[PDB]
Amino acid sequence: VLSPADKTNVKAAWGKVGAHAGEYGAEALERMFLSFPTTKTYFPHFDLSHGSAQVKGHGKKVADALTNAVAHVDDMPNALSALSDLHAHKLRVDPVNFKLLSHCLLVTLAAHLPAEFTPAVHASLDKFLASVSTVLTSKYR
Amino acid sequence: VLSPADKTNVKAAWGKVGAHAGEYGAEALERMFLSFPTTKTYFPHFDLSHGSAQVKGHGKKVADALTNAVAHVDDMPNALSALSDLHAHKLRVDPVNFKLLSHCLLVTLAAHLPAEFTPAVHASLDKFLASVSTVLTSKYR
Amino acid sequence: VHLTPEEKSAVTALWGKVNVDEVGGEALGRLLVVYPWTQRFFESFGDLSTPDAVMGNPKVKAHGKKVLGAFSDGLAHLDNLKGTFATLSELHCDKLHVDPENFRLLGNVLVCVLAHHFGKEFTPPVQAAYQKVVAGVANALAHKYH
Amino acid sequence: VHLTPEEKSAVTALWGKVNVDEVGGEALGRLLVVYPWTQRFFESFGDLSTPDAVMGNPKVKAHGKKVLGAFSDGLAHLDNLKGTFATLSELHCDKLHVDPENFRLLGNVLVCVLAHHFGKEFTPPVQAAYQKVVAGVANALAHKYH
Ligand code: HEM
Ligand code: HEM
Ligand code: HEM
Ligand code: HEM
Repeated sequence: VLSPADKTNVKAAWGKVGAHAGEYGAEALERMFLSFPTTKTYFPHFDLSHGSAQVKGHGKKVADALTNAVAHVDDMPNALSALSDLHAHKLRVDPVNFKLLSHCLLVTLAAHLPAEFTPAVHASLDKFLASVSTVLTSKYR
Repeated sequence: VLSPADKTNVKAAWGKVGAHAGEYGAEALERMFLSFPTTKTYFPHFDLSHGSAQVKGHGKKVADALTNAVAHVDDMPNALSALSDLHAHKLRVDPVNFKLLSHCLLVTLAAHLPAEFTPAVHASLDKFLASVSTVLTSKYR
Repeated sequence: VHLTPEEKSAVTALWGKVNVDEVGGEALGRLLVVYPWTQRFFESFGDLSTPDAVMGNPKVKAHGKKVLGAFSDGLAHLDNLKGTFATLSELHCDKLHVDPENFRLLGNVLVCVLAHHFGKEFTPPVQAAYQKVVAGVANALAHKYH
Repeated sequence: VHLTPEEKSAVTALWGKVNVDEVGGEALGRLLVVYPWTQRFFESFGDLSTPDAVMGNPKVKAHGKKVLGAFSDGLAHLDNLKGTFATLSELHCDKLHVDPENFRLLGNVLVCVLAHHFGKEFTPPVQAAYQKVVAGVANALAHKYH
């Protein structure tokens, strides 16, 4: 659902993320692969080693999809309509894996925005990433 | 989401459930308590023993909420609006527990409707109960 | 897997009736049908496009057969489930990389199929007894994940 | 909990820096704040109405302290986590009845709090090393659930 207090918190902390957007995006990725190996099975054609420009380019890609979400939050379904088919229809990504990325995504933000990552905002992002996850796994339900 | 093929499957098998509705409702309940004890913590004022008229009355109550869902499927959120607050705000039911009931609910149906419980319908109900669960845990996200 | 002696009678007596040929295929198939993402692991099984194509696929009925073999087996080794599945654990774990959560999803379908075939005989007590079993196996298989 | 020797250096060196007084409260509190249903178990802790009331509640900071005690403890007994937590397992299991899933949710928050306090020092490798630890504890605590 997301409350106005939530979408205001999300919009602020992401504002603060600024141009490091695509960077934090590649950091979450790298974190997930190292913590949850079982996820690497989706990126064979990727050289998941620390400097991978491939992992980098995808991170930028992930950040942007999240940015597209914050700026259209009151209507994500229609917005991520396309990424839904891709992740659920074509790639068949296990739904569990979204909970694992959302986590490394909060750990990446918390390690970069000590001032903003307050419990309240912490909770707001978690709902946001939860909602983003539901949309991408919508073409399953 | 639920496809037309899904809402047609759901509407049929529930049709077949007929008047045993409130009965199957008390059966799922009993099944959940015995299989997943950790759930009994929500029903202290209930005598969860096999014949409990209390468990019975609640089962009728559960079936009806599910019937209200099938007949208004294209708009559950607004329909279960109220039960959302109750389960999420007032009772604080762990979200995991919805996955455990949805299961005993499919095991109860399968043991009563051998002819209808085909893989296709099996999948449709599962999406239905998944969607019903998301609505009741909506006041969390 | 503790299992009291009358939970034992439940599980046991039921098992000996299970069509150990068809049932194993009924469960792996409904898995791919109800939890699509699992198809990802059996692309080499051929056309898995409709619930029909899946329920009819020979590779499927030929694989569930084995899968049920691992259950029968487990069912007569409750004392030590980890050992019995060490090889299978390792395989599904550091080789295929199946998320342990899918072992629980497979156990639950297996349970639905059993409720399907025995209808009323499969009472709550027999189910509660069998749910403990599916949980035991699901955890032994995910042990190599430590 | 296998843990290679350089994963050991990571975890260890980090731990000795953790404010073992405040951190334990930072995690239990964000738990109740981010996963509301958990409040159900600490109604006797007083007003838990706002993230402020919660982050300020003394019972909270006084309970997380203990909770972190169980981690420090676990951290120096990786060899046997089950034993160390047998008493706590039994308690959270057949007494309070906490769904084992909440042990994983608590481990992950604890991990966020650690990333929060050490910012850049808490690299991916140090996190991957710590994620294994949170998983180990979360499973030892749920052992009595068999
Ligand atoms: C927070 C949720 C996620 C978002 C917002 C997201 C977003 C994206 C985007 C935008 C693309 C590229 C689309 C394009 O430009 O064509 C993509 C591709 C992909 N994603 Fe995700 N993703 C998420 C989670 C995941 C997870 C959990 C997995 C599995 C670990 C996954 C696996 C993939 C794969 C395999 C690709 C294709 C990569 C390639 O072939 O180059 N995604 N994702
Ligand atoms: C399929 C999802 C479920 C539906 C449709 C559902 C529906 C209902 C309904 C209609 C009521 C009674 C409302 C009234 O007439 O005032 C209710 C109450 C309740 N439900 Fe559920 N429920 C579901 C799952 C659960 C789960 C997972 C739990 C926990 C195991 C739970 C715990 C309760 C409790 C404690 C009550 C109050 C009982 C009482 O105080 O008499 N429900 N539910
Ligand atoms: C209760 C859990 C399960 C049991 C008891 C089980 C049992 C088995 C057995 C006995 C084999 C064949 C071993 C052999 O031929 O020597 C096997 C293989 C395999 N399992 Fe499962 N399995 C389980 C869950 C799953 C799940 C959930 C998936 C994930 C979608 C899966 C994916 C695979 C695949 C793809 C193979 C084929 C291996 C090959 O290439 O030959 N299994 N399983
Ligand atoms: C990593 C997991 C956890 C650890 C290490 C842990 C540790 C502890 C410890 C050491 C105690 C106090 C024991 C004593 O005073 O002798 C305790 C009590 C308790 N735990 Fe946790 N716990 C964990 C997860 C949780 C979770 C997720 C909940 C569920 C919401 C929870 C609910 C409780 C409650 C309510 C008590 C208070 C017991 C009392 O009435 O004194 N704990 N826990």
